[PDB]
Amino acid sequence: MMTYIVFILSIIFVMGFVGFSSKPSPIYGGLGLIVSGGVGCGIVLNFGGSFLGLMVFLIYLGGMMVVFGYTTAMATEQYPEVWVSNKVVLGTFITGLLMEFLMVYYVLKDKEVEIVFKFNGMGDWVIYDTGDSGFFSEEAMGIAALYSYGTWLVIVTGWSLLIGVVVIMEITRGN
Amino acid sequence: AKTLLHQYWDIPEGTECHRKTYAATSIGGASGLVVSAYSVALKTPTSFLEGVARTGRYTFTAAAIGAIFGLTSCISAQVREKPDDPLNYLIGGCAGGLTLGARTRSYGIGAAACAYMGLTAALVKMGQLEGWKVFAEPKV
Amino acid sequence: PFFDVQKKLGVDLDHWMTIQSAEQPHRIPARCHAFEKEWIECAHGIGSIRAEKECKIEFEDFRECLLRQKTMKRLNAIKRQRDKLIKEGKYTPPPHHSGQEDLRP
Amino acid sequence: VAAFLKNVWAKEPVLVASFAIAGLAVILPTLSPYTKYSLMINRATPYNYPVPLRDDGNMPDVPSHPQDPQGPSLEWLKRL
Amino acid sequence: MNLMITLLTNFTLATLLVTIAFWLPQLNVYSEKTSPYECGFDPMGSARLPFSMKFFLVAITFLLFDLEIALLLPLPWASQTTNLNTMLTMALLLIFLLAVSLAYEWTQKGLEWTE
Amino acid sequence: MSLVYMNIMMAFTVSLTGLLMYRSHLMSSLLCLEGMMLSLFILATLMILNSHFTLASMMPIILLVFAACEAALGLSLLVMVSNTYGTDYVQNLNLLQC
Amino acid sequence: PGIVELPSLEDLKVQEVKVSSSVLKAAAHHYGAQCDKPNKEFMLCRWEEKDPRRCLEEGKLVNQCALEFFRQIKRHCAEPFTEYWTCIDYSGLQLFRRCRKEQAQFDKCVLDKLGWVRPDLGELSKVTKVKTDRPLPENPYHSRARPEPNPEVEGDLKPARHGSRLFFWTM
Amino acid sequence: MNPIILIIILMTVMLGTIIVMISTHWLLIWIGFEMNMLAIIPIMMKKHNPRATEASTKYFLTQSTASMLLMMAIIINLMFSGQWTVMKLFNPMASMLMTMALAMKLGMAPFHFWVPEVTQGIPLSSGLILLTWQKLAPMSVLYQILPSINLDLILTLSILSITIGGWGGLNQTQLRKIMAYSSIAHMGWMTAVLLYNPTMTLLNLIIYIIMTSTMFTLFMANSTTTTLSLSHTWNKAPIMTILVLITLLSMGGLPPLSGFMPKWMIIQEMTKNDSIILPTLMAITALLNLYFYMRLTYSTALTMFPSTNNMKMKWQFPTTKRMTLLPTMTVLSTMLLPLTPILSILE
Amino acid sequence: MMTGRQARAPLQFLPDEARSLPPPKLTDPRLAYIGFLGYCSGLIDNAIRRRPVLSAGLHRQFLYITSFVFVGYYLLKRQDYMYAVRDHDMFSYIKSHPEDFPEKDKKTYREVFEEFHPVR
Amino acid sequence: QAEKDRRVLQMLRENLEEEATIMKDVPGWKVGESVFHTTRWVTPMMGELYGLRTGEEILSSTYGFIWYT
Ligand SMILES: CCCCCCCCCCCCCCCCCC(=O)OC[C@H](COP(=O)([O-])OCC[N+](C)(C)C)OC(=O)CCCCCCCCCCCCCCCCC
Ligand SMILES: CCCCCCCCCCCCCCCCCC(=O)OC[C@H](COP(=O)(O)OCCN)OC(=O)CCCCCCCCCCCCCCCCC
Ligand SMILES: CCCCCCCCCCCCCCCCCC(=O)OC[C@H](COP(=O)(O)OCCN)OC(=O)CCCCCCCCCCCCCCCCC
Ligand SMILES: CCCCCCCCCCCCCCCCCC(=O)OC[C@H](COP(=O)(O)OCCN)OC(=O)CCCCCCCCCCCCCCCCC
Repeated sequence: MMTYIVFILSIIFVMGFVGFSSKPSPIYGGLGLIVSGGVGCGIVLNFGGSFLGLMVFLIYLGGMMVVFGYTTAMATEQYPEVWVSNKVVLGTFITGLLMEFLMVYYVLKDKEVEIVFKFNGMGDWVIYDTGDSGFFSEEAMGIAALYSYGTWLVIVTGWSLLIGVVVIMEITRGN
Repeated sequence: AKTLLHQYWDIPEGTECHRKTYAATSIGGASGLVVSAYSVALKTPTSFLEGVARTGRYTFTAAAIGAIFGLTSCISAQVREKPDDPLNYLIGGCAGGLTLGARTRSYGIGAAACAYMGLTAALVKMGQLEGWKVFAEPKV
Repeated sequence: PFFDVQKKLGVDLDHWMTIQSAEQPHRIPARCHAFEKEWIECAHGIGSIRAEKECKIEFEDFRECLLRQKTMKRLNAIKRQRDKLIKEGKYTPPPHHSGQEDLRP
Repeated sequence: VAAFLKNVWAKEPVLVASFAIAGLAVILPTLSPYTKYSLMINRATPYNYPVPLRDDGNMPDVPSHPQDPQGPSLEWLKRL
Repeated sequence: MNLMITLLTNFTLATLLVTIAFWLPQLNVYSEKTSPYECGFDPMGSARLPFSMKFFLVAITFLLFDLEIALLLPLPWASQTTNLNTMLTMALLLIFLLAVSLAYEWTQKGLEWTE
Repeated sequence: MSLVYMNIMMAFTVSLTGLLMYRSHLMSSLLCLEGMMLSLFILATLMILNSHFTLASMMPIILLVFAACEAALGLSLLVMVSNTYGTDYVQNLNLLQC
Repeated sequence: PGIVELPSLEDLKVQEVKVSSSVLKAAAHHYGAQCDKPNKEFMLCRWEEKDPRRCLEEGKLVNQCALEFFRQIKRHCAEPFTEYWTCIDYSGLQLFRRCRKEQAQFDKCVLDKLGWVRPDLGELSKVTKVKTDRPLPENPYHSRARPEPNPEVEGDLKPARHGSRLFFWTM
Repeated sequence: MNPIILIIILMTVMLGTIIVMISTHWLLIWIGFEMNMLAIIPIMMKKHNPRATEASTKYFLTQSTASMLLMMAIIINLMFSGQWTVMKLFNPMASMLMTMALAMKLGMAPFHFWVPEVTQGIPLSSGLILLTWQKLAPMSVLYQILPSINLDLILTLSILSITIGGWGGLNQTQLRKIMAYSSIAHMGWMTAVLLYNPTMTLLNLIIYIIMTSTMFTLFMANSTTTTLSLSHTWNKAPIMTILVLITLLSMGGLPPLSGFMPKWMIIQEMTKNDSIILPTLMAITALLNLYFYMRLTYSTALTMFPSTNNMKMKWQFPTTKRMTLLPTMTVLSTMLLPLTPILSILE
Repeated sequence: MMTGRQARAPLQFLPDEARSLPPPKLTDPRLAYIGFLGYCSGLIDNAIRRRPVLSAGLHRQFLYITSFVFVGYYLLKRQDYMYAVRDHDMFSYIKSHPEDFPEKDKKTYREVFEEFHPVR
Repeated sequence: QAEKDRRVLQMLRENLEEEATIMKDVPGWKVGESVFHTTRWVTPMMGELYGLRTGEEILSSTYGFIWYT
């Protein structure tokens, strides 16, 4: 069953999304989002985008670390809930996992499912291309074309980031 | 909710009372379910039992109104031999208004609901007869 | 309102990333470059109302190239029939489909 | 401006060094004559296949063989 | 194929060194050894209290700066493009905007710690 | 379509219904926002890498940048809240009801 | 739709160049110089037809010419080419700069015995012209007839009849 | 706030709205929306009081959810179309998600909950900037995707917004909540006629912007926040009472004022397409907006409410505020009916 | 509506076809009404700042009515151009498709039949 | 390029000849029917080639490069 490797990684992806979207406590939500980011970078690395996966992994690890510092600082409780300390959190986690595995079982039986779009049941390895790409990877040249072509995108993004820095300075002032 | 209205409207008037009453009951139950869902969303009940009691009360009230309206309209259409006549729908709307007054345990609400829902049901039958459009497909 | 500043001043801002048939780096073609080129050349200047029913064949072929729904359906049917014949024991796989196949080079 | 430069070099030399490096990196590529060398070095690297053209009958600039004297040569890159 | 094998091997070698460290020796657990350590005296309050941070502004600045320098990471590959003047101008503009944002943070006393 | 598309869309819907029902904590909603952003990023790059649209590879990473352009902003909208009240509960944000 | 047309297994049968990748890389430049015309004709046909089923004979000619090239190498300069491709094949990255002495021996032997000259830097990447007799495909994309465009606007812009004609307004 | 930083932030807001208006790429639309939200957040945090923090938090959460839905619909359209041209969409689910996102961005009911609370928790300058300028980009995006919106969904949203705004405007004494509910009702009025002829939508947008700006600027000049100070304004300057009376009579859709300009012609576009029930219901519901406008005029100008003793000192100090373009804006909002065919320039 | 018409040459206030139309006269009643709007704006500007409304700032009122007349004249030019475009497009489409707009006979009242409903 | 062209044509012909043997009793089936309305050559998809082969060749082909060290 090694041909469904991306499908298994996506199953772990939705599992982690169910794990942190039930909102037990932001520490374990951060752990679930770290796991989800890892399997997501694995998925996009399996599709060939190694640079994009490594970049999103690094960015979300840094963001989740700053988040963890914030929740240790500010959003804390005397008795944090791991997953089973609250009935509603454990309940919604259980139904999320149950719905995910029900969808897995249904798509693994007749190889077809209808949830609002229509989806197949075969592994994604069919939709790959059969030819080679020469002496370059397409994603690397595509992101490297940001400076040679996307001047407007670079300008508006740099202005947005500078304005964001100014906004962060202005909001947390107090007077 | 498109299939429920189409299921209610393709049955001939004054022919089968039970299927029309069941379709109207389903329409009323769907509307009451929407109303009770919004009620328990915006105004949080104090307990789960109170919330499910309110949901059941709203759904039962709307289902009773719809069932009595459909039964009275079909009975009037069979008794008068006038299937394409809005007065049967007016009678059914007033019967539903009396049902709403009985469920709310008041008389003035029953009379006002009779009048306004009878006018609304007569207007609905009028629009179905004349082919009026409420959400008009743009053509010009 | 859509104040079309870009064609008024002749300044290209985001017309190069709009479609996959544009000037790509190192002339790298998309997997459905021909279908999108045919659909764009069919529906150029005739309006969307006419293009929704006059160039529907090219757009349907392009949508089939994008998502491969019918190819997946055909492959699923073939695989299901093959597995059913294997299960009934009425079919034997050919030697070139089992591994000992001796490809061209 | 000599007094300000001496004061800021005595107080914070790191910012002075950073600004000097930044100023050189900004104003230097517009002065050096070797940027066009980078331009044709990057343009002379064959990523894609040189797809041939059909011989209609009047093409004097393109050769029929790669060893023909006509065509863009890179003896300058070998020399540099 | 090899990367998950290496990951599983290292994970197995790590996780085997605790079950060896757990089930091997002689254990003696009472309700005085496993108390939280606060230099011989029992602590005041819990360790789950709000730990009021000071460098929140620099944390948000790092949140922006990590990805705003991650935009600068394809600059090696961007040296291989035919259009070079535009790439050089855009890269210099990006790092100049980074420097302007850092200087604005520095001048407005944004890097200093609160209280 | 395929299968991984279905799984990523299911993850997006899971994070959406996680976001829309709050649990008296702002950081959890911010984590849900980051999760939906991650799911959108993954779906976009999956489609782009499948369809060989190379010039759109500038799209997702740039997209990821604007994630912080709200996400870090959300943290800056929390500290004043955590200076107004001792905690960050969403039930304390009901002064604008009159 | 229509049934996809595929050539039979007898049509694809050809004696392939059954050598390793390092063997091809070691004699890449002389193969590019000597057998240039049939490869150029085949790749022009490939770029002009957009169909592998309509370029089979040119691929057969390319295989025949490459096999003749390797046969001509094998008759005269077997052992220096053997040493050169072995030295290329040893390296993991198949670097050209690690095997300069065996390379110089190989082109010296093949220039003295066969009169073959290695091209200089950037010569093999040149774009050339090809004399071919096959007709151009008048429609290679298999496009159907394009729809007729909408008529354009022409004529003098006369003033509006009785103004705006909007309720009681006269202009 | 430093004036340089304020000018830079306002220019960033304008640049974001312009980027949404003039771009031909969906990613640029989303980038402009994000820049607009990021640069419009600190305008509401101008005075640094807690109510600004609640208003900013609620606005940020709603706008972030709307932006997520917009990007999901953009990605689905990319999947089903393989391009980025800002035009009609090729998936009904993407059209539904974009309509929901733009309804949340416009504050249209049943996504109207944040509008009165955000409007009440922020000053009058940020409130005017929000309720006038921030309602330009989503209307342009709705203008661009005209052959894609489901008719039933947008019409249900319009009638729901009109009814909910008309019902909600009755039970308010704060002026900002009244303006927010009026904005919701006008939002429903503009999106009711969008699929038939968007020139009427642009006309209604221009008229609504002019009247809302006039009312907000009069509120600046009188320095009023509640109904009681607006009543008290008759002692300081009766000309302001005359101006707010004629303006509130204009916004009630009463001829021969310019507020009868959009609505009437909106009806003129619904009867040509054989829809007679909906404009009648919409006018009957706009009678409620006219009702609380009449209540405001009764409190402010037509009756002489009691004042205090300290206002005597305010008789010795004339107004020195920068009432920018106020007479021109009042004249435009009141006496623009006989120039009705001017709207032909909006085609 | 005419958006495709404003597709080849966008962001033009008055195209090259707008100059073949007669410009509005300086004594246009709409232009006089817009000048009166400017005069009313000047009166309100004098009134809201506690100035004598008929004497204070005659230059201000003159600039008010001048700017109003300027903008109103250009807007009226654009409106006339747009209405001419509408009429021209309608007549061109009527001429281009004769089968979709067939002529109808004009029956005299001696042939047509009208039902009579008495009032009594 | 010539070797790849002959290889993919051989694989497509081999998959076509064994499709008729597998599907002969099914009703309404057409052997070798295209899914595109045009007769232009399209690039074969990985599912069209390796659809009737063992999993080792699948993992060597569509995942061999990415998983290679
Ligand atoms: C002051 C209090 C009392 C006020 C009473 C006012 C009048 C009462 C009736 C008004 C009905 C609404 C206007 C109808 C105009 C019809 C014009 C027309 O062409 O009709 C033919 C058109 C015909 O449709 P069509 O023209 O689209 O279709 C083509 C024609 N056929 C049908 C042959 C294919 O009629 C309609 O479209 C429907 C008309 C009935 C509308 C019912 C909904 C409104 C109900 C009344 C609400 C009144 C206000 C209540 C609140 C008051 C304040 C508290
Ligand atoms: C509950 C807490 C957690 C408990 C479990 C912890 C497990 C270990 C966690 C630490 C390791 C995390 C690894 C995350 C992914 C890293 C990807 C990587 O290392 O990629 C390297 C390399 C990229 O190189 P590339 O350019 O693709 O080369 C191809 C051309 N030769 O890639 C390659 O060359 C490709 C090699 C094969 C790749 C297969 C696809 C990815 C496999 C991912 C496995 C699962 C990762 C889970 C991470 C969880 C993190 C919390
Ligand atoms: C155009 C050139 C390129 C410009 C863009 C690229 C820049 C690259 C480097 C980026 C630097 C980022 C950070 C800059 C911060 C500057 C503002 C600042 O913090 O000034 C404070 C400092 C005095 O220190 P103090 O106030 O005590 O600081 C608090 C704790 N130390 O104040 C100072 O020490 C004075 C700082 C300003 C004066 C510096 C003068 C340097 C001169 C170098 C040689 C000539 C270079 C000519 C080029 C033009 C320079 C303007
Ligand atoms: C189809 C698409 C059509 C698009 C048309 C676009 C037209 C141009 C853009 C119009 C949109 C609104 C622009 C202005 C937004 C609000 C600006 C604002 O609030 O400025 C604040 C400023 C404060 O002044 P002050 O009293 O000194 O300060 C108090 C302390 N905070 O000042 C004020 O509070 C006073 C008000 C200043 C601005 C008033 C004039 C501009 C806005 C109304 C429009 C006037 C008519 C011109 C445009 C017609 C078409 C809309």
